[PDB]
Amino acid sequence: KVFERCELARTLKRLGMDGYRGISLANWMCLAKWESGYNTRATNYNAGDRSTDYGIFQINSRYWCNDGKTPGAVNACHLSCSALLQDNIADAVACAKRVVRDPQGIRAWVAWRNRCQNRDVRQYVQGCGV
Amino acid sequence: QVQLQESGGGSVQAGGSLRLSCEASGLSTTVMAWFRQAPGKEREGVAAIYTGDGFPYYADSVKGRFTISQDNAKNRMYLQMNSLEPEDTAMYYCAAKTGAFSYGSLWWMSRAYNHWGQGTQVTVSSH
Ligand SMILES: [Cl-]
Ligand SMILES: [Cl-]
Ligand SMILES: [Cl-]
Repeated sequence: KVFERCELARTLKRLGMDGYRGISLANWMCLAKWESGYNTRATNYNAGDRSTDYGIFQINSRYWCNDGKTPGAVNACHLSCSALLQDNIADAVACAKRVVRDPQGIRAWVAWRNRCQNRDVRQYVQGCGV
Repeated sequence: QVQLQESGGGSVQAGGSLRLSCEASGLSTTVMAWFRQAPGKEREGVAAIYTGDGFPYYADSVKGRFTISQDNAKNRMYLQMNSLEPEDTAMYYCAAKTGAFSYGSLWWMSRAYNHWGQGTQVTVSSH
């Protein structure tokens, strides 16, 4: 599924992301925008370590979720990666929340650092009523 | 919990400025804000800032004139109030959250906040 902007904003809000560990809804939106274009089915294979990034947040299969085919895999979110490919993003949100409890917080995502940090992110929530 | 301590405030003439600061102790904050209670008006969110990413919200009436910022090193948040006008006269209150916003809860809603400062008087007069 590809979310509409305000549809996704309301959904993330409903799942408790707005202000989670001090991270604004606006920044979570920018993350989803620049990881996957709001697309739950997004996948990116990394031939370098045979890992795959999954779902709207492009969560990687080496550390976070189990896809059964990534060598040296840890499953820190304790989730099947397939769970991160579903229309309902509840599981993806919980895993994203786990990611940011690590010291880097939302900086864990290099696309966020390059596309969001230090840039306008108000545009992602403007007009949504969230 | 979270103890909030406000500093700054006072009297100034229109066009002038004041800097308010609020320092949090206790649980770590997710959001810190200034509210204000103007005379003969209902209380109101003025500006808010997310502790983790520094994202700010501003009330329409202070956009471009007020700037909210922070130094997490000192668990300290600042409100730089520029181009002050008589109608900015109010009691300003620091507020803080330790968790996320519930659905239906907006940054400017006092109910969204669980911790409050004691209030700081700001009086702006015409020239
Ligand atoms: Cl939180
Ligand atoms: Cl292995
Ligand atoms: Cl978890």
